[PDB]
Amino acid sequence: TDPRAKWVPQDNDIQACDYWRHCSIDGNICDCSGGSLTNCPPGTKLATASWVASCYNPTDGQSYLIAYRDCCGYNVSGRCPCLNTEGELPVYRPEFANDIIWCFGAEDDAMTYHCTISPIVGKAS
Amino acid sequence: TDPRAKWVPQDNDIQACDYWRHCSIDGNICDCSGGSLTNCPPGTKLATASWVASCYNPTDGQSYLIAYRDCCGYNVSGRCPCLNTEGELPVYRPEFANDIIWCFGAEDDAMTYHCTISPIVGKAS
Amino acid sequence: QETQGQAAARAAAADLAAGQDDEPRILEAPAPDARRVYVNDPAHFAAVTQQFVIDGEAGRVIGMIDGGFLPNPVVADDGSFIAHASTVFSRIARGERTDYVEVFDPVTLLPTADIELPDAPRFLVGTYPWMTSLTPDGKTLLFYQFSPAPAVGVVDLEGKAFKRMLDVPDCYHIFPTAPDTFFMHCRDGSLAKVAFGTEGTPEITHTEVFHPEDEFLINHPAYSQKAGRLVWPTYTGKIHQIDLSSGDAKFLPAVEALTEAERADGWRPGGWQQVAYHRALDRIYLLVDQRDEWRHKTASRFVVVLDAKTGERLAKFEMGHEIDSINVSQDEKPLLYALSTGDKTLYIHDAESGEELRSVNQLGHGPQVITTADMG
Amino acid sequence: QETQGQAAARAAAADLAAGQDDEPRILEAPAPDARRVYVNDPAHFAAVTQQFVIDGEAGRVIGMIDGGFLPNPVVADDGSFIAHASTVFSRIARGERTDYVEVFDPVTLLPTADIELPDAPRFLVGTYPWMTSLTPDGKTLLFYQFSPAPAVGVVDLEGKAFKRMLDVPDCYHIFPTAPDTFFMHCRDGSLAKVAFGTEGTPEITHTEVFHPEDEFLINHPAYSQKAGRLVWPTYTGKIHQIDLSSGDAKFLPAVEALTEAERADGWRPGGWQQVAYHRALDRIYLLVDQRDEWRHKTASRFVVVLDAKTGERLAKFEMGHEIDSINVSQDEKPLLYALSTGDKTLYIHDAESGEELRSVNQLGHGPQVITTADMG
Amino acid sequence: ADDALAALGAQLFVDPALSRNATQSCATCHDPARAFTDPREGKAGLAVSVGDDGQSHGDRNTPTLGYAALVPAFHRDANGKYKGGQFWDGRADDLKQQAGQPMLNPVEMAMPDRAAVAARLRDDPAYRTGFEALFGKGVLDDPERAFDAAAEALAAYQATGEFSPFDSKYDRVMRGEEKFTPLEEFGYTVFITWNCRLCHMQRKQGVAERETFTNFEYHNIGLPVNETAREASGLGADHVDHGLLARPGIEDPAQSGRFKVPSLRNVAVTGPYMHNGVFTDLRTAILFYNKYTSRRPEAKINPETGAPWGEPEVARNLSLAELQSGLMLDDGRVDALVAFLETLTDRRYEPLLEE
Amino acid sequence: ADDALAALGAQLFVDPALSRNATQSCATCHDPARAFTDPREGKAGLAVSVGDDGQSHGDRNTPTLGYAALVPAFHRDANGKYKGGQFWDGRADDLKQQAGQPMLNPVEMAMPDRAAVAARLRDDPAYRTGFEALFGKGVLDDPERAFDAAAEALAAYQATGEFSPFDSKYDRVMRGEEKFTPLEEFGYTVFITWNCRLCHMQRKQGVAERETFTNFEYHNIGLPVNETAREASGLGADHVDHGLLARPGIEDPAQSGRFKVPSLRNVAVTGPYMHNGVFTDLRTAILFYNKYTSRRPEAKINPETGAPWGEPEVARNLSLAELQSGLMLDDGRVDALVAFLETLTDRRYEPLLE
Ligand code: HEC
Ligand code: HEC
Ligand code: HEC
Ligand code: HEC
Ligand SMILES: [Ca+2]
Ligand SMILES: [Ca+2]
Ligand code: NA
Ligand code: NA
Repeated sequence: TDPRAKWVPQDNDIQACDYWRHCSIDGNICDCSGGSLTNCPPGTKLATASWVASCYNPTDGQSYLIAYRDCCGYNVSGRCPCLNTEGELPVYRPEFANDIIWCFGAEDDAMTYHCTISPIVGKAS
Repeated sequence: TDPRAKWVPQDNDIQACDYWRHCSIDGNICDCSGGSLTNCPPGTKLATASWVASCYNPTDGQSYLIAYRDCCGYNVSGRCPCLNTEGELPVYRPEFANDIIWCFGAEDDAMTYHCTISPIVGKAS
Repeated sequence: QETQGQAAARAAAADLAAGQDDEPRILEAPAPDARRVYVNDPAHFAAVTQQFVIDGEAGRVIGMIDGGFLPNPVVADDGSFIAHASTVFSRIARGERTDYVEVFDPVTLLPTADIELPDAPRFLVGTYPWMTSLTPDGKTLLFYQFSPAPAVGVVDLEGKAFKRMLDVPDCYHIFPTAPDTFFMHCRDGSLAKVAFGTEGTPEITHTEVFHPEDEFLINHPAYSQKAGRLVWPTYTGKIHQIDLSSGDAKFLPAVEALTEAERADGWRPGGWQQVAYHRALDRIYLLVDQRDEWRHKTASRFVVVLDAKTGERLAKFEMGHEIDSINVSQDEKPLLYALSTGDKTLYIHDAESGEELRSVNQLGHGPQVITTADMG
Repeated sequence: QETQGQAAARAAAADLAAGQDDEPRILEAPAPDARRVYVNDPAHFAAVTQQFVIDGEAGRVIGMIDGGFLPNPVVADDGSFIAHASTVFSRIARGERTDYVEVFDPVTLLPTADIELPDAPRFLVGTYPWMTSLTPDGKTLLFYQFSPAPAVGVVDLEGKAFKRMLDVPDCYHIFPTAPDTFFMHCRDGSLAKVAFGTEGTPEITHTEVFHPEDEFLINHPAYSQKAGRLVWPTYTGKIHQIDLSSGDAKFLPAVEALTEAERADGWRPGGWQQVAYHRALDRIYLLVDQRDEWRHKTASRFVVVLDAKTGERLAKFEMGHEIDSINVSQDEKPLLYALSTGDKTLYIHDAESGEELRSVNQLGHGPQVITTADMG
Repeated sequence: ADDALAALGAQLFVDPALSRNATQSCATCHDPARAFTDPREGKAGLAVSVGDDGQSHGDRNTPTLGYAALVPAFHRDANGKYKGGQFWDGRADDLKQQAGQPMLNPVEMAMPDRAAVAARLRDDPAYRTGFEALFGKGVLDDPERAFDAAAEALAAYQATGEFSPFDSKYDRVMRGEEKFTPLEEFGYTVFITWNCRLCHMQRKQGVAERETFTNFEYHNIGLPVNETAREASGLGADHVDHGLLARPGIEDPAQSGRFKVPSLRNVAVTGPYMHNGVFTDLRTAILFYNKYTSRRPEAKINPETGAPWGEPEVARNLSLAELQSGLMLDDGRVDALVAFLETLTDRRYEPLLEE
Repeated sequence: ADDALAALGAQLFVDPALSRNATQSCATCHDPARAFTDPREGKAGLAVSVGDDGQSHGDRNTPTLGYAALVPAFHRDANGKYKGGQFWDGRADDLKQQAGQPMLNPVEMAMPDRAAVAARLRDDPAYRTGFEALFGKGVLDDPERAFDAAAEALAAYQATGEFSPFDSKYDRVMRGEEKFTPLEEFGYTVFITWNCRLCHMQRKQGVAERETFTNFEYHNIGLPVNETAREASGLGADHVDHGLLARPGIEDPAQSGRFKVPSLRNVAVTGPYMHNGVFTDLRTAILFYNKYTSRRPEAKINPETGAPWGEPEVARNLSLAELQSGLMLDDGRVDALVAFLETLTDRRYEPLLE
């Protein structure tokens, strides 16, 4: 609850903002509006653009690359809102920036933000 | 603070939901978004249509007809929300019904709800 | 005791440890069932709004649907589609108005029809379910127009086109009984039966007057289309029941949801969707609380359950929250849905014991309207 | 001690008593002055949004402006007009996208221009003030495009027309210095000068790199167009100052907003609009707090104030609330504005003493951006 | 002196000696038995009035004098709105400036000049006594003084409680002495929630002490020419009644076709309606407003004729903002409004309400 | 037998006795010194390879054998997408089914039939010893058994660690043994966040144990004809390479013009690029992708020619959803990607990088 304190990851609840994969998420957890950890809700469109962070998993002690992808074409879900910024860099380093609506490549040119998914796409380094 | 208690009118603060003229208001007090008690905020459109209520004035002991008028063409203000229903009748008695968006006659065919004004149009009978 | 977020965290960890792959994709909502529940959020007159599709058994959001200014949701009882009549503007809340109907596939939630309504004919009002209504065959959508005069718009869902406007007398609400017939409630205290065609003045016949001018019938009656039962409370919790199953109005004996003592002590119905009806059980559910007579739109903390035939009270539930709207699932061992506009939360109760089972929070800005399908 | 609502009740009561008549009408906002303050609500990525026009001296909302998806506000320094670049879709958040610029009269708040931007060229992002920018003359609006590549759009406000897109290098933000010239900040760590004419490729010049790769410059620098002062803080509170007044970039001595001891104690800037610059006083204001290095977007409870020329701390204010954004009025005896996203409230402070004078609450869902005109 | 001035006016009011052929007094056209309006059938029915010569018709309907004393003197308000005065076009500043005009108008009382009026007053010993007692000796010897004094006397008479008794059912209801029927109460609620209140109530907001159901403003509601009246008046097929623009001094072309909002008091018994007496029935006057709002084919049709209402005599400066309300009056609300306006009948004219 | 079998295949791989005129072996075209690709210049440069007859050229680029043993057997997955196999068009099920084809191909090794292959194998006393010990006595007297056995040995040889050592800088960096340079790390970041990873990563999500930077899928990326290569192939101007549709049993029209996603391992040393070797430079291959995203006029131009890329050879079934990403790669990002792909070079070919 102390907003300024060093963020502490857990691996026990994906709908909470301290879940380890959400280390640089911005928006809403898709699992809270009909998606899942790594899937979009019905009626939305999955973007191909992504932003990246290395998120430490407290369970196995390993650091993974989480490629955050947006689900687009819907108004913001308003469920499970989170903002974390582990390793997050300013806009001029866009690959690591998370104020950007990463809806690029979404079907039907969908560009409105609904929610973000948190898939692992590799090991850090 | 008791939502179910008999509504208690006052004549000392127009931004409060218990202000006497707000006895059958539904929506937002216009004074709180750049209007006044009887005027619309800049950019909005004044409806000519109205809903009426007899509201008791605790200053003078008179009951006045308040012809509520909507200010229209803007998204809801979100400031000073209130809902009171003194004398409010169901929709089939529309001159007393307050769920209706009473934006009819507004300039530019404006029909969205922004806020409501509370002008006196006569004495109650 | 394990939450959905915990179960998913467990599953995700197992997948990662097992090296299990899966393709990020667009999920389908689970097949429509009896325990699906829709919650609409008119968002206190915001220019845009949201519908929440919920699995009531799990208490999980399974989907959402966007809408514009005060849309009217409908749900096909057979679970084959959902639809709404909705309103948008070219510059958020200003500029050119477009009224339209969308039909949605119930599992993909993709629009399968977008039917424009000419001359912006929708009634803009705090959301009343029976201001827009499907015919029993689900082929026609009927919407109310208030301005310039009471009228009913006919939309052909099958052919995906607007048909016509119907001139009606000074009457309100639309309770369909047949592919070509609906009833309305009139200012004069009668019901109006409207039998319509593709062209020509519809056959309009009034029932006899069934209530005095000083009994006030709430804007949210419960109507069971499959039963032909209109359950209409007054401000005092007196309940009018009209049997429409024959094609014509049959007035049932009035029942009192509250005892004489309770009424003497200030018990009145109150909220938004104050009344529910379970078809198979023939039961009436009513939101009631101790209140002043002109606080008829405030939340209530109690539901009374009563037999429709006898008027005998079967239960009085202490809800434990500020409840504005109720509805029930239409299956055996039904759920009692209890929506709190203030809490932005759907509370899910066992309708037999009244016990709170689970809850679904964060449901928009001011959710008010609960809809279920009667698939029984 | 008398509130505005109370004072308004007395005036209304006295009008009624005296039999004073008054026509219900549309009010004009009072003339733009140094103490008018705009608060934008990106509403946590909602498809529609609101701007609040506030009299900072009275602590009163004097008007509103609706916007679509993540609009960029701009306010003309001379008070002659306001404008935003905005984004709407044909079905709330789905369908055909329309990007557009609106110019508004600042007393009637009426749109005086509605200029469509072809091919949906807006950069959709958490609102940064300098992603959309007016030229000092106010006749040209410049907006940033990120997709498919960094580019800058030229909008003629005088002729009410989109002109063209400018190809630029891998650079970000738009700081205009002349009717035909603006600066950007590039990935390589240089500033780019971009000189554009009636037609053709722009003349693009780069400065020398002024910061290393491991030094991160925030998304919300303060820029005084009238001073040509670009004040850019890093994650550690190191402050870059670039003088653009001669039309070319000259780098001022770098300054530290925090001492070495504070930095070792974990003192770091954090928030949204973390920095403000007062032109007349040549003074820098920065949102700071004790925090982990990757909690750079959280609210701060402290503001430090320092001399731009020397870097001596002039004050440290304990703000008393969770503050996300700051800005100042550009007049003498300035107000310090402190907007809390969480509280949806603008706290209005005396900039000399840091004392809270008044507050304006209920400002949308997630207000983040404070704008004021430099009229002096 | 206050009682006496009015008493002199009372005498002049019923005195036909103020017309050329002495057939005509104020009371001929402003008949106290018909709420000070003209019951006589002419070439255009009761739409317009026949003057002293037995032949000349006016081009405008004879309005009631009841409650006219409540209208302010003609002026322009800060909002740029003209208000007050007398006549449908407000060409007279007040009651006093008005009174002399019918006396000299050749289509009405037809006295050749002020001297001719003074000569008639001089012939009557009662006037010599009454005038001189109020205005000084030799008053009737000076044509200007005598004409002015006569106007003043008549103005003072129209300001007595006789003309404005405030004893209608509406008035008794507002005093708490009795109640409206459900229909009348519904009529009143409609009147004050629909567009009517924007023009037919004294004030924009608050409560009027002496409500007379007009804001004294000028509006073009888009009425057609009354053809048989326009024919009877002889003004010509190319003649256009410009309303307020016809007042000397008003040059603003935006004022063309605007007329003074009449007080609705006694409306139920002062048919036919509007400035040219175009509508026989009160229901029809109400139905006229539906042309701006209703989409039904019947809304375009004058029920008294079966033909379209007609092209506006002045098809510019229409008060469309007020008239285009978006809401249609159904028959039930027209019924209610009729019943409400009937409560605006003064007590003495209640017996007329039957016919 | 696993070691002995691979040893036998190692013998066969460099033996020109398996070509009609004994002028070439597998190693002639799949040169161990050039990451198992062809260094020889022909009528169309390095784009296509010359066969045993000294005149015939193929219509397709000779791909690396490095890491091909990690490709799954050809199949259609539950998503309806074809995966795996060997050859740019996936016409061979696996490495075994693949090996015998270059032997009997008239434009390659050009042996008349399986009987001709067995006869040459029988001429070698060390093949009689090696084969008979693994497959039994008289295996070489049977044309079908010998040919199948030679295919098995060659496939087994290709499956040894020598063809798939996983000792690239990328591999060392993922083992925490060293770090990327800034440019290299930027390139990796761009690779995994841009559209590249939708096709050039084994998995959709999670971590692959033996990453080869290909999902084994089949995609039409809308490449033009390689004019000189097609000319050299002798197949004719009328000819259209339909990729996977060419595979016997593939009838689905949606498969026309699609090819197997190549592994990007050793890509920096295995130019020219694509199925027809149309692009000589690695940077060009990367820049080709900008043609679908960039609005800049330079993106329409092949920098190797100064002329428009050319119309696709097959103008349908383009992977537009994947390719039209909405983001253009600037020169800085192209540089980074080049730097990253260079880290997929096996240790022994790092000297080739210069
Ligand atoms: C020939 C019938 C006739 C006679 C006689 C007559 N009038 Fe009139 N009166 C009218 C007509 C017609 C109008 C409206 C004319 C117009 O608006 O131009 C009118 C208008 C008025 C008005 C203005 C009322 C309003 O609401 O605008 C007053 C006051 C008035 N008359 C009083 C008198 C007095 C006093 C006399 C006697 C000196 C008199 N009239 C003689 C027919 C007559
Ligand atoms: C735009 C202002 C305006 C509005 C709104 C308006 N009126 Fe009028 N009304 C007038 C004017 C002006 C006249 C005189 C028209 C004329 O003759 O030129 C008039 C005339 C009348 C008359 C005839 C009275 C007479 O003595 O001839 C009746 C009855 C009437 N109005 C009733 C109504 C009712 C009922 C409504 C509500 C449906 C209404 N009006 C709405 C301005 C208005
Ligand atoms: C004349 C030069 C040449 C010779 C000799 C040759 N190949 Fe090839 N190889 C090619 C060409 C060209 C292709 C691509 C053909 C195609 O895709 O249609 C290829 C494709 C392959 C592939 C598929 C790899 C992939 O990723 O699709 C394998 C495995 C292979 N060869 C192994 C061998 C073996 C083992 C031999 C010895 C029996 C051999 N080759 C002989 C030129 C040659
Ligand atoms: C649509 C899936 C897809 C996407 C997205 C994609 N590729 Fe490819 N790539 C392919 C296919 C298929 C081929 C082989 C094309 C052919 O020869 O027909 C290929 C060929 C290549 C080659 C030539 C390798 C060789 O041996 O010939 C390189 C290098 C390459 N891609 C790199 C990239 C980079 C870098 C990106 C990101 C900018 C990328 N690709 C995006 C599928 C894809
Ligand atoms: Ca009349
Ligand atoms: Ca190659
Ligand atoms: Na006539
Ligand atoms: Na070539």
